[PDB]
Formats: sequence, structure tokens, C-alpha cells
Amino acid sequence: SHTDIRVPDFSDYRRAEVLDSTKSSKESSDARKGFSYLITATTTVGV
Amino acid sequence: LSRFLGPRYRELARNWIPTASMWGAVGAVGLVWATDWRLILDWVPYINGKF
Amino acid sequence: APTLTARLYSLLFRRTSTFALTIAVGALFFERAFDQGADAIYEHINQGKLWKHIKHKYEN
Amino acid sequence: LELHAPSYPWSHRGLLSSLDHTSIRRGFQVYKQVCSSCHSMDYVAYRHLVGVCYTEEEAKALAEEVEVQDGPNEDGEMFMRPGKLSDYFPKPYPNPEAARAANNGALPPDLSYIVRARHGGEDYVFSLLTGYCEPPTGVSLREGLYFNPYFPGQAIAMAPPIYNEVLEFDDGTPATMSQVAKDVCTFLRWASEPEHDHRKRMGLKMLMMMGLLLPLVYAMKRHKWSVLKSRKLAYRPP
Amino acid sequence: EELVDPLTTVREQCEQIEKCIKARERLELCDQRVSSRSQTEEDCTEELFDFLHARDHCVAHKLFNSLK
Amino acid sequence: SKWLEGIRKWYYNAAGFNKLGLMRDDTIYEDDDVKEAIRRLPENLYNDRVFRIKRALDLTMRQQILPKEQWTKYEEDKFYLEPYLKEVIRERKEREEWAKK
Amino acid sequence: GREFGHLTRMRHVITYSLSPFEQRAFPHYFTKGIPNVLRRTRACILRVAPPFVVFYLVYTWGTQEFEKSKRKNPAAYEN
Amino acid sequence: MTNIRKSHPLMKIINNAFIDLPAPSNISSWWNFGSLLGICLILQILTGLFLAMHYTSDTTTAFSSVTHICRDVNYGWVIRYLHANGASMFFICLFIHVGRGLYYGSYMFLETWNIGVVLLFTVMATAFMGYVLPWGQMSFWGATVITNLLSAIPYIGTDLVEWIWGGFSVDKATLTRFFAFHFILPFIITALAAVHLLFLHETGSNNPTGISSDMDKIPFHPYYTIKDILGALFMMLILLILVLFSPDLLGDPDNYTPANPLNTPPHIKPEWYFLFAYAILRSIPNKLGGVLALVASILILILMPMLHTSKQRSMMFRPLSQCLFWMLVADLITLTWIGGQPVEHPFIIIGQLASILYFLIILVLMPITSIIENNLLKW
Amino acid sequence: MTNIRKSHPLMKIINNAFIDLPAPSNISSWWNFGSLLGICLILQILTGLFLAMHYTSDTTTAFSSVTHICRDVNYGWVIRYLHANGASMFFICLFIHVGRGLYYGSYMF
Ligand code: HEC
Ligand code: HEM
Ligand code: HEM
Ligand code: HEM
Repeated sequence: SHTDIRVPDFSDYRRAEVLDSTKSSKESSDARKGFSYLITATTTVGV
Repeated sequence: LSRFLGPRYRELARNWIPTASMWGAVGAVGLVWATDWRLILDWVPYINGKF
Repeated sequence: APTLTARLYSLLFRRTSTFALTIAVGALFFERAFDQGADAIYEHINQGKLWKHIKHKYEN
Repeated sequence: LELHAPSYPWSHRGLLSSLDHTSIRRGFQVYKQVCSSCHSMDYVAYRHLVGVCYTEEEAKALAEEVEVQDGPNEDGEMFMRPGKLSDYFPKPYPNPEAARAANNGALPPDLSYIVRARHGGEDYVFSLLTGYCEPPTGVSLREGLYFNPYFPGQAIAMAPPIYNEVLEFDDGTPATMSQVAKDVCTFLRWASEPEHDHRKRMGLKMLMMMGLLLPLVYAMKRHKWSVLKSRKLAYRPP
Repeated sequence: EELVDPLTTVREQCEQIEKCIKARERLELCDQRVSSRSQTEEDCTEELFDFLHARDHCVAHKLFNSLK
Repeated sequence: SKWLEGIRKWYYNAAGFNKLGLMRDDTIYEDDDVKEAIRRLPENLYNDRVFRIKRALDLTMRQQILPKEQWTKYEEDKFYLEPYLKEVIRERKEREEWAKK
Repeated sequence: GREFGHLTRMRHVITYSLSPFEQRAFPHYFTKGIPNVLRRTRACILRVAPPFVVFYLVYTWGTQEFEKSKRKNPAAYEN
Repeated sequence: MTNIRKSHPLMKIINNAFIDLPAPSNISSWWNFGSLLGICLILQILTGLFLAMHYTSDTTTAFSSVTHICRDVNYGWVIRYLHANGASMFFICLFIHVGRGLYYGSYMFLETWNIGVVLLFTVMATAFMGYVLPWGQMSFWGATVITNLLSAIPYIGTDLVEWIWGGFSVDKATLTRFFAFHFILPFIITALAAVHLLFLHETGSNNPTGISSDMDKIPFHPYYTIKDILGALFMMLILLILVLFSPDLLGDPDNYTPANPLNTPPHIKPEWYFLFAYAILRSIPNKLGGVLALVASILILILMPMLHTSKQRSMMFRPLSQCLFWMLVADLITLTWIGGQPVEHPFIIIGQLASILYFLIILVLMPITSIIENNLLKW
Repeated sequence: MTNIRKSHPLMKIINNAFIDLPAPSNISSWWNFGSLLGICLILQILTGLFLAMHYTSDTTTAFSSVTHICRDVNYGWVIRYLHANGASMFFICLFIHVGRGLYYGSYMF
């Protein structure tokens, strides 16, 4: 009925900070984006 | 290829066999002319004057 | 209390131009440091064999 | 039947090991004093020794020690010149026919790529130089041939070139046959691969860079593909 | 004082080794066979090759320590 | 025939498409006849086939397999596409036989 | 031609996904990969290995036979 | 307003080819090699170009010019050995790509498969002439043998061989011909590869399951651009290992002696990527039969689509066909090994059996096994 | 059924480029040179290639190789002078093409 469909749990994939459902994502958005972009920047430096 | 094993294709071949034979002659004459075979051009009455 | 990665993103990685400037400066300094370290490792492995280790005995 | 050379523990057989430039200098002394009389190294010049085993002034002194034929003068006839580091190592013979005539019809090969031209390389050369032996019963060698078990056919036209005290090293190292053979083989390996040390250094640098990059690019790929690899799909027919 | 090279020492060191010794005795047998006959065509190159292979393997493992 | 049934079951298990939840007719190569047969399938069968194929592709993307009890059982495998494909091939054969005359 | 707008007709399929910045790149990398790698190896080994085992046996036998053929035959020198 | 990436003509072509291309989501790492091939090609051009800036195709200067490249040119050794080992990497990727096509039934793309066969022949010719270029002993004598193979052609063999040679044997004329042809062919290869991708994009790419993947398609760019970059990085790692630690591993030492027309080297064998064909060539005692077998060894790929008798496309669900495929791969490895080995007692018979097995597996065993599998699946 | 010329990919490209391309009915002879340029290009590629089968790029063997082409190679002089004068024809056609573009306002593309 489009209302009995529930998003399946992704907790086994979610990063550590965003695991808690009662804690806002904007708190750690900068940290996660910075981690991924630091990986990207180091890769680009090596390349 | 049993799809083509029919009476119509037998008739179709007979209709195009003369045409295919003519194109084969064009290829044969062309090959002899282009390569100057001279195994065949020796028989040709006027061309055999060369070599 | 933002973490180190959060500070990095806010200062440098958020804007693509600053991202590229950080990449360029890091490329310069990483090239220098990596070349120095790799040369040190290679010369330590081949210590006493290279010309720069024996040239002094023949320099004048 | 043929005999394969053993794998001697050369100091450059390591994954990142370079050459012993002292051994290169000793091997060059061996070359200029022993095999230069019959063998040639066309593709090696004195300038190639400047950054390897001899300083620039020493290389100039080595070059000036041998006369080299120069281009036509005003009269139009060739003359001789003291030599310079731009010159290549002198040819012992003018043409290969002269070399064959002087060596009983056998052409002494050029040693610039010898270690790179023979299977086994420096191992084969070292086993050949030190492997001269009295021919076994049943072997009949033609005149002017010597039995070397490692040379194909076991009948080589090269008389044993090295022996104890064949040359007196400048470095003072004892001039045993094994020492001379090892030094000359190291020098010939340098001649075949003058980029050996630089190639090893670049290989180390590229190994470090690849060890840094491959996990990083792999992490980037995993980051991009996480969307699909965590994707949960459901089928909800009415 | 005659500047004894390590090569002779190492070759002698192998020559007293089970592989070196067995190859040497088989080489001696082949030598006796060839010498005994008058116009035989057989050669001792093969057995010599076996002996030299074993000995030079040992020499490769031992020699370079002594060389400077 | 019992040995034939056993070897058929063994080959069905060996051919690992059941491990992906697929059915036999999902793995068929989509040539012209198969394309037409798929286009003739009723809507429910077509939707089921599409979802099964998509799920199999998702599984193969992650190099994973369906749980042991979710594999398609050999005895409950349905040849849903077979009748439609048989009819399509029969029609093609009839057209070719007419063309032969 | 073939474009994302019109490739196939699909109905009633729901896909849930996550942002790359909300999920871990290597989740349970070893604890799940190693059993999965072992499963794939067990599945594929009986299909892949035997031809290469046969090739290795043939290679060893051929090398041994060639080396034996190069060896001297005593019976040729009986006299 | 509009989007430049979707409207501009060149941008349209590039977007439809590499950015917005619908790609199957389940294609494995075996699909990287295609892109890898392209990279190799690009490399083989760039590197090759920087070898032509110093190489001179004259018998009196070719070997000396190569030694100058590897002795005097700044980083000339890097470029030279990158070229030499990149050719081997190109053929490794070619063999793996053809194996992927055979295994997953990718040959059902008839036009793509045929253009691929043409590409394979062109690359083989380019590599042969490029190997002749250094004018070493190996180059000269391998060229002599391979070109002399053409003399087996009846009634035109001698004339054709002497026309290709530009004389009575392999000499300066042949060397310059080969330099020109080797320079020009890779650009024809690039054009053929463009046509190849054009044909491939007409139906999209296949997938390991062998089932149409239109229900599960992803944009090529975000996923497969980075996946192909990672694959190219791994290929570059392998190539740089070969160029910086064993630059002479896949070569032959006898190619470091200047070509001697009056003295054959101890052994005459071609580069490893040809050995298998060479092995087949040596199985047939007859010269013409050997040449025909060598040609058929590659032309069998043309027959491959017609030999497909199974109801399923990929071999992923055909264990018996998988066993046959791996037997074929082991057989190809055997043929390569024997082509390396001399023509003596065990090698002759093993090579004859291996060639027979290769043709039998590709022609007879595989269709029969596919029919058996079809009967086992009740269709 | 369909038409192979209008359906096959390569045939589609060729048909839309040189077969069914809508072209103005009044373009004068000045619009020939474009195609001529292509012709010239192909010629320079063919002829030049056959010069590369005998030319060596060493200063000690460059002039001698060119004379070898002009004296010894069969019809070598034909190919050499075809190349030399075809470069000049290429530039004549290029200049006429640019002049046509300027005169008829073709630079608006
Ligand atoms: C007596 C003159 C002479 C001397 C001195 C000499 N060589 Fe040679 N060398 C020859 C000749 C002649 C041959 C080839 C003989 C043959 O091919 O039958 C040869 C062959 C060789 C070979 C093997 C070539 C092959 O085809 O296997 C090597 C290696 C070599 N020389 C290196 C050296 C080195 C190193 C030295 C210094 C220790 C040296 N030579 C000194 C004359 C000489
Ligand atoms: C698919 C493309 C190519 C392949 C497979 C290929 C293959 C080869 C091979 C195997 C060699 C032998 C090298 C050696 O043994 O030392 C070679 C040499 C050479 N190639 Fe190519 N090549 C390709 C493209 C090119 C291109 C595009 C050029 C020039 C623009 C070029 C120029 C040369 C030159 C000058 C040599 C001789 C230099 C040398 O041998 O070091 N190659 N090539
Ligand atoms: C220089 C040579 C070649 C180049 C540059 C090249 C390039 C490519 C590329 C980029 C792809 C797409 C990536 C992929 O699907 O893996 C591809 C796919 C393909 N190639 Fe090649 N290729 C070459 C040789 C060959 C050969 C030798 C064959 C067959 C004998 C071949 C047949 C195919 C086929 C059938 C596909 C489609 C595979 C599929 O969709 O499953 N190609 N090629
Ligand atoms: C737009 C294309 C080209 C132009 C405009 C062009 C132009 C020229 C010109 C002006 C010369 C001087 C000839 C002389 O002074 O005698 C020349 C020589 C030469 N070209 Fe071309 N060329 C072109 C393409 C090519 C190509 C594609 C090749 C090889 C594949 C080639 C190979 C040569 C060679 C080997 C020479 C020296 C031979 C000789 O000078 O007789 N050229 N070219």
C-alpha cells in the first residue's frame, strides 16, 4: 500500500558516526566528507 | 541451412547462375589483365604481341 | 569539537579551487619528501657500493 | 649435450641491489689490460666512466693514454691524436677479417653486450673464464682449440685469458684468477646494462608509489561502488 | 707465497662431497673404459659434465664469500 | 531412466543458476525467437522473470550467492517460457516451409 | 539508439540505496570476503585445476624424456 | 538552455561512448582488459613515437641507433623497454580478451567479433615487423623464417615472398619496408578499434551471466571509469615491474648480437606470443599444410559464432563446457611451451597431439558437449 | 525489412556523409577544392608511405637514400615527384579553400 514498505536496515554498512538513529548527520557530515576527500586528494597527489 | 533446401531456391539459383557466371568471367578477365598472366595472354590473338 | 578531517574539509576540501590548490602544494612537497626518502632507502641498501660512496677516495 | 652455468651470488642479483663500482673499476682495468688486445667494446666510451668508476680527470687520463685515428687534415691524410673522453674504446683490429686472421679464424666477440647476449649472462662468462679444464678422455681438439666445458661444443678458440697475477690492480686487491674473473664480469654486466643502478632506484621508487596508490585507488573505487554493493532491491507486485 | 686463489680451495672442498665423489668415481670408470679400447667413439664429456655440474654448484654456493 | 533422472538433477545442481534464484528459461540466450516469446509472455510472468534476472545480476555483481534454502529446486522449476517459444519456433518453421515452395 | 530513457519495461521493482558518505567502503572486508573467496575457490577448483595439473604432468614428463634422450646410451659402445 | 555534454556533437559522441553509456552492472574484471588494450595501444604509440625520433631504419645504423637509444638518449632505456614489454602486455591482454569472449559467448556480437579478429591479425603483423626492426640476430632470422613461410603458397609463393622482401632475401629493403609498415599500422588499428566500439555500442556489452542486462544498467562513467582506472593502474604495475626489474625476461639474449646473415643463432624461435602458432606450424611436416594450419589457428575465431550450439550464451552455467574451455587454455599453454622447445623426440609428438586437441576441442568437442548439456537441461 | 545502406552503422555514417547528404544545388566549382584537399591528403599519405619504404632518416644516408629512390627504385622518381608536387597542389587547394571561405562568408560556421 506504499505505506507498509519500510527501508531495510543499512546499519551493517553505515559508518560509525551515523550508526545512532537519534543523532543528527550534520554533526559528522564534515568529518565523513573530509575523510573521503582526503583519500581522493592523496590519490591525486600520488597520481 | 535446410531453410534454403527448397524448390524455390533451386529455381532462384538457376535464375542467377548465368549472372554469377558472367561476373566470374569479369573477375577472370580482370585478374588476367591486371596481373598480365601471360599464361593466358599468350593465347589472346592481339594481346600476345606484347611479350 | 570538530575532528581533524572535519577541519580539513571545511578549510580546503569544500571548495574545488582550494581542493586543487591543496593538491598542487601537496604534490610539490610530497615529491620532494618522497624523492629524498626513496633515495635514502636506496643508498642505505647499497651502502659502500655506489660511486658517491667511493668518489672521495679519488676526488683530487 | 651442454653444461649450464651455476647461479653465483652476485652482489647485483638482489631485487634492489646495485653494482659494486669498485668492482666495475677493477673490471675496467682487467678489460683495458687483458681483453682489449683482442676484444672490443664499440658502444662504450670513456665518457661513460665519468659517473661510474672514474672521475672526469681520471677518465681523461685514461682516454689520453691511447692513440686514436682522427679525421683528414689539411693535406687530406689521416693522422693520430692522443684521444679524448668523447672517443669509444679502441678497436683491437681494423676489420673482422683481420681479427679472424689473428685469432685462427675465430672472431673475438664484442664485449659491450656480451653479458646481455649470452644465456646465463655474467654467470656464463664467469663459469667460462674460470672453467678451462683438461679435455676428458675421448675428446680430440683441433690445433689452436682449448677445452672449455661451458662453451658450446666444448672447443673454444680463446686461450685462457686470466690467471693468477695476470694484472696488478691499482686498488691493491689480490689478483687471483677468481677475483679478476668476478671483477671483469661485473664490469661487463655494467657495460651491457649501464642503467642498472638507476633502473633499480626507479624500481624502488615505483614500488613505493604503487604500494601507496593501488590501495588508494581501490578505496576510491569501493567508495563509488558502495551505492551498488549495498543496494537492496525488493519486488512488490500488486 | 704464491697467491693461492680461493677457487682451488673451494673446488677441492666440493671434491670431497658425496655428489662430487660419486660423479668423480663414475668419471674414472668412464676414463678406464675409453682408454682400454682402441678405436671406440664414446666420450667422457657427459660424466665430466655431471661432475662439473655438481662441483660448480657447490663452488657457486661457497666461493664469493672469499672473494673481495 | 532413474539414472537419467539422477544425472539430470546432478547437472541442474552443477549448473549454478539455481544458486542465483534463477529458473532454466531465464538463462536462455535471447535470440529472435526467444525475444518474441518474451514479448508474448503474460504480464505477471514477464515481471517475475525481469525481477529474477535483476536479482541474479545483483548477486553476480557482488560475487555472492543466494542462501542455501532459497535456491530453485530442480523438481519445482517451471518451464514457463517453453510453450511460447515452441509456438514461435513452430510459426517460424511454417513460414520457412512456405518460403521453400 | 540505446539510451537510459528506453531500454526495457520493468514494473514494481524497488531499489533502496545509501550515499557513499553514509556507508563504509570496506564493510566486513575480511570476515565476509575470506569465506566468500573460499566458496568461489571451492566452486571453481574442480573445473579449472585438472587441465593445468595434466599440463604440468605432461611438462615434467616431456622435460625428463628429453633430458634422458640427450643422455648417452651405454649399449651403443659394447664393442 | 541545454547541456553541452548532451548537445555538442563531439561531446555527444564522447558522452554516448564513455560517460552515459548504459553498462551492465555485473561485468567482472575480465571486462577491464578491453580498455586495457586501448591503453596499451595508446602507450605503444606514444612510446613508439619517441623511439622513432632516434631510430634509423638502415642496416648499417639500425642496431647502433637502438644502442644509442638505450645508451645515450635520456631515459631512452625506459622508453625502449616500455615498448618491448608493452608489446608483451598487449598480447597478454589480447589473449585474455579473446578468452573472455570465448567463455562468456561474447562472439554472438558477430560484427564486433569479426572486427576483433581483424584487429588481432593487424596487431600480430605490427608486432612481427616491430620485432624485426632492431635488426639483431633474432630479428633477422625470425623475419627470414616467417617470411619464408609464404614461399609455401603454390604458384605465387616465390614471387610474393620476393615482392615483400624487396629483393632476394631479408635485407635493407625489407628492414625499411617493415619500419614503414610498423609505423603506419597502429593508426589503422586505432581506426579499426573505433569501428569496433561503434559496433559494440549498437547492442551494449555482455555480462558474465550471459543474460540480457537491460533491467540492470548503470551509467558507465562513475563506476566503470574508476574501475578501468584501477585496472589500468594494476596493468601499469605489472608492466613497470617487467620494465624495472626484469627488462629482458620475455626477450631473448641472442637479439643483442648484430644480425649475421652468414651465421644462424643456436636456436631460432619467434616471440612468445607467436610460439603457439609456430608450434602448430611445426606439427605439419608439409610446408603448405603447416601454413594453412597456422592461418586456420586464428581463423577458427570466425567459425566460433557458428559453432555455438548451446541454448545458453555464457559458459557460467555449463560446467562441462567450462572443463572443455580450461582444457583448451591448458592446450594453448602447452603449444606455447613446445614452440619454445626444440624439435626433438618428445616435443614433436606432444606438439602434434596438442594441435590436434586444439582443433578437436574448438571444432568437435565443444558443440557436442553443448548439445549434451542441452539434452540434460531438457531443451 | 530495411535498407542496409540506411540501417547498418558504418553504412549509416557513409550514407549520411557522402550519399544522402542534402547539399545546396548551386555550389560552384569553388566547393570542389574541399574534396580535392581530402584527395591530396590521401595521396600524400599513400605516396609518402611508399617513400618511407626506402628513405632512411640518418644524415649519413638521407640524401643518398633520396637519390636511391630517384635513380634505383622502380618508378621511384614518379612517387618522389608526386609527393613533392602534391604538397604544392595541397597548398594551392588550401589557399583557394580559405579564399572561398572568406569570400562566401563560410567562416560563420
Ligand atoms: C687470446 C685472445 C683473447 C683474449 C686475451 C680474450 N679473449 Fe675473449 N675470445 C677470444 C676468441 C678468439 C673468442 C671466440 C672463440 C670461439 O668462438 O671459438 C672469444 C670469446 C669470448 C667469450 C665467449 C663468446 C661465446 O660465443 O661464447 C667471452 C665471454 C669472452 N671472449 C670474453 C673475454 C674476457 C672477459 C676476456 C678477459 C678475461 C677475454 N675474452 C680475453 C679471444 C680472446
Ligand atoms: C600495437 C602497436 C605496436 C606494437 C604491438 C609494437 C611492437 C613492437 C615490438 C615487439 C618491437 C620490438 C622491440 C624490441 O624487441 O626491442 C617494436 C619495435 C619498434 N617499434 Fe613498435 N609496436 C607498436 C607500435 C609502434 C608505433 C606506433 C611506432 C612509431 C610511431 C613504433 C615504432 C617502433 C620502433 C622505432 C621500434 C624499434 C625500436 C626498438 O626496437 O627499441 N611501434 N615494436
Ligand atoms: C587492439 C585490439 C582491441 C581493442 C583496442 C579492443 C577494444 C575493446 C573494448 C574497449 C571493449 C569494451 C570493453 C569490454 O567489453 O571488455 C571491447 C569489447 C569486445 N571486444 Fe575487443 N578489443 C580488441 C581486440 C579484440 C579481439 C582480438 C577480439 C576477438 C577475437 C575482440 C572482441 C571483442 C568483443 C566480442 C567484445 C564485447 C565483449 C562483451 O561485450 O562481452 N576484441 N573491445
Ligand atoms: C599532408 C600530408 C603531407 C605533406 C603536405 C607532405 C609534404 C612533404 C614534402 C613537401 C616533402 C619534401 C619532398 C622533397 O623536397 O623532395 C616530403 C617528403 C617526404 N615525405 Fe611527405 N608529406 C605528407 C605526408 C607524408 C606521409 C603520410 C608520409 C609517410 C607515411 C610521408 C613521408 C615522406 C618522406 C619519407 C619524405 C622524404 C622523401 C623525399 O623527400 O623524397 N609524407 N613530404
